[PDB]
Amino acid sequence: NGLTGTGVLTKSNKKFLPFQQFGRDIVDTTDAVRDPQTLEILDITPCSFGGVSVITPGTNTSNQVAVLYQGVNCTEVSVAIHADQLTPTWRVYSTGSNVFQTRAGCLIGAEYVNNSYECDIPIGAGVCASYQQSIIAYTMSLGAENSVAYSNNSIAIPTNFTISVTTEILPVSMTKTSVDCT
Amino acid sequence: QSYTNSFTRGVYYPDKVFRSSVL
Amino acid sequence: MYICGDSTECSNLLLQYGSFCTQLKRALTGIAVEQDKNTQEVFAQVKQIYKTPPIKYFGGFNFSQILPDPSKPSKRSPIEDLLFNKVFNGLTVLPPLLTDEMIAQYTSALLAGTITSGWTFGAGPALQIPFPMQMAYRFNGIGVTQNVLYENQKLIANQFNSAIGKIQDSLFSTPSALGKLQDVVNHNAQALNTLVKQLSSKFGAISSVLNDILSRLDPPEAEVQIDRLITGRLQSLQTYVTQQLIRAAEIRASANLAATKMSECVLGQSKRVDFCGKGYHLMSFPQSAPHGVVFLHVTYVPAQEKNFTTAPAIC
Amino acid sequence: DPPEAEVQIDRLITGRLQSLQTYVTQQLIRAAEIRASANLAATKMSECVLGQSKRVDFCGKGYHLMSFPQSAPHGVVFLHVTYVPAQEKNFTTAPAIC
Amino acid sequence: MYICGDSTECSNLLLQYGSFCTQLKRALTGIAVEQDKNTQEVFAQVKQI
Amino acid sequence: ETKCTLKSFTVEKGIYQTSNFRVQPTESIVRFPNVTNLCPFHEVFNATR
Ligand SMILES: *[C@@H]1O[C@H](CO)[C@@H](O[C@@H]2O[C@H](CO)[C@@H](O)[C@H](O)[C@H]2NC(C)=O)[C@H](O)[C@H]1NC(C)=O
Ligand SMILES: *[C@@H]1O[C@H](CO)[C@@H](O[C@@H]2O[C@H](CO)[C@@H](O)[C@H](O)[C@H]2NC(C)=O)[C@H](O)[C@H]1NC(C)=O
Ligand SMILES: *[C@@H]1O[C@H](CO)[C@@H](O)[C@H](O)[C@H]1NC(C)=O
Ligand SMILES: *[C@@H]1O[C@H](CO)[C@@H](O)[C@H](O)[C@H]1NC(C)=O
Ligand SMILES: *[C@@H]1O[C@H](CO)[C@@H](O)[C@H](O)[C@H]1NC(C)=O
Ligand SMILES: *[C@@H]1O[C@H](CO)[C@@H](O)[C@H](O)[C@H]1NC(C)=O
Ligand SMILES: *[C@@H]1O[C@H](CO)[C@@H](O)[C@H](O)[C@H]1NC(C)=O
Repeated sequence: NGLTGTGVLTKSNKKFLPFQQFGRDIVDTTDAVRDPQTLEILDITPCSFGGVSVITPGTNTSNQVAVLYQGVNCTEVSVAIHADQLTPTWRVYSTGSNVFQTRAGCLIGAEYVNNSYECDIPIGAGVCASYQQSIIAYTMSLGAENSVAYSNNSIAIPTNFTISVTTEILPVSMTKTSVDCT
Repeated sequence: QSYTNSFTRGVYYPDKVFRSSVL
Repeated sequence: MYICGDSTECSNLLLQYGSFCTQLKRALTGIAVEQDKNTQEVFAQVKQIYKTPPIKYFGGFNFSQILPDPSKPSKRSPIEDLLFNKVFNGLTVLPPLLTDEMIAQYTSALLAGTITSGWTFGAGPALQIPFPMQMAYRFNGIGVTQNVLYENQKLIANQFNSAIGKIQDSLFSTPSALGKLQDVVNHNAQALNTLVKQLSSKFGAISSVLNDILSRLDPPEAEVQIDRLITGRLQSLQTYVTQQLIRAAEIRASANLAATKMSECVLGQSKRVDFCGKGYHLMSFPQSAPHGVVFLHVTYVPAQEKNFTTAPAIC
Repeated sequence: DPPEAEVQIDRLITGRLQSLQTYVTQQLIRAAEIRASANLAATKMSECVLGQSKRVDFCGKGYHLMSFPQSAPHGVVFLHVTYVPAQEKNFTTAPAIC
Repeated sequence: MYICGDSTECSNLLLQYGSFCTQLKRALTGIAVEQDKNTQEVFAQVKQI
Repeated sequence: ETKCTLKSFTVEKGIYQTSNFRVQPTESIVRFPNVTNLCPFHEVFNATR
């Protein structure tokens, strides 16, 4: 009825008063609408969007890439890919075994492994990726587990030592510039 | 005629827009 | 998507503005990858993941409300458990690299290595030492002989257990204790809500909707009205970015202090005055929190003074 | 025409004024973090180099012995010499002996 | 007052530019409250006089 | 797309944010109020006399 836009319509549990036409959010965005021919309240959700990140081992090593659709359920990327309605026309090959649902998005092109290594390429939410060939996605390992042998009357004292030299690099000054506005 | 206090009434719905749990 | 949306007429006009969009994208990406370095510098200080022994007898000291709770699925300490219960127009929120279940393992590794090794694990191999003998070294660090601890070990143990008990009663009951963390969550929500609400402004145009401009105005003249919206929305987006760069410098300044307190208060004993709490520093214990860190500074406070007559020398 | 040119020149003056302000505003933010990293390098020089530091992990991992400054383009490099224990051995210990 | 003074014709036109005034006003209040916090943290370090 | 973002033919190891994905609309749905108040066309076209 003149209220135009794009979104996904669904049945809403909101109870409109019988004189209202639509709804608004706390940020003055439309959240519902009443059908002029059915008098039912239809929730409106925006069509899915997000970022796209490409994981690269480096062109010096391989031309394989893995694509991360940030903030998207894999069930809706696969639906839109089949129906051909995803803005980025290029499509990563999906062999079923290379599609993984991370907490950051849908990761395509990387085979998830149950092992854990030090993080090479940080993806997010504890998941990293590396090249090992193919691209593997794993949950990063924080370090080697250790258990000190604590006891009531046991102490460990070093019998030797090591002189180590470490280097620290600190920026001190920028580059001075002067600009003539005119 | 006379004069009386109106208190806190006379409030109407300014539009036909649904809003839930908002100020 | 923010400035124009689903509009080809607006997108073409936005291209003739140089790299204003690219500068904003670089600025927000530099902040995002910086927030993962702040979290790593504070917590990821241990080489290895230390674990406390199955028997939890540390000389009468009771770290039950500090060590991880095995009964809960999250493996958070009882103090950490109640610290976590107290705190789309192209705009996306990215998840942190370290899950809150991995920060808690970093904190648990710092607690398990401090109770067991002391300060030795921060300077090389972790060398075990009994806790009553670790606390006797920390008394010699503040100028009190070590026979003071051994003769008051039962008294000192009870004063630590009771002090840990009151810590929950302070956070559980008194509100606004974590107002520092909640303030950095409120300022981020205000900035995003203000960024959305400025898509309803006109900035001097005929209307605030791009579709209502392309139809109601001639295409030769509708370009001018769009340029008022593009100018207005590009500025309201640069304002958001600039404030993030200023706020991210406040957080980085406080993420460097939290990394300094972990190195010196936690992984050692500090002689700097009032750096690790009021009193003479003995120990410190980290407790993770949403977007932050909590230190429990154990300090030695004298009491029950008495007057005496003193001389500089004796002939 | 002079009236038509003045309209389309203010679009270039306003466009480039906001291009200069966006540049200077970012230089002020960058120079605030260089000063933060230049106040730290002056503290490391005073404490790590001109003395011995008891602070933990301030002058490298281990027990600090000495540091040596080396200049670098737009920066400074410290070589932190530290003492690292090795070859730990198990022992039995007592708080006191009677 | 800085932008429009006491003109109601200007004041109405200033509303179309979003909540810019509210952001500028809350930004300066945060600075002012901080300046009283800077003084207290330095000097008010003694519980007693 | 990664190469054009970096404006280089060589890409280093890492993860690069290249573009944004959008699910395009499938079909349009226009709904208008019920058409009522029918005209008495049959009272003229379908007259008995
Ligand atoms: C402490 O460790 C050092 C090495 O860090 C040991 O010195 C080495 O000893 C071996 C065996 O005799 C020699 O072959 C090496 O040349 C030595 N390394 C040097 C001098 O850098 C040293 O013996 C150890 N101390 C002990 C075992 O008491
Ligand atoms: C360490 O302190 C905790 C409390 O912080 C003690 O746990 C309590 O144990 C008593 C035993 O009678 C129970 O009744 C309480 O319900 C426990 N409280 C909680 C919160 O769990 C614990 O016993 C102490 N450890 C030792 C060895 O005394
Ligand atoms: C609109 O008309 C349809 C049939 O054409 C009917 O089923 C429906 O109830 C009507 N709705 C209203 C609100 O009059
Ligand atoms: C995606 O949706 C499915 C159901 O369709 C659900 O099981 C799954 O948890 C969802 N993933 C995320 C990340 O929400
Ligand atoms: C230390 O002594 C206590 C009390 O005697 C005992 O419960 C505990 O098991 C001992 N720890 C050991 C043997 O590791
Ligand atoms: C020491 O003597 C002074 C004398 O005025 C007295 O006020 C003070 O309380 C005494 N201090 C103690 C008992 O700690
Ligand atoms: C030291 O002591 C314990 C006591 O059993 C022993 O098992 C452990 O292996 C020892 N640690 C070493 C040799 O590093």
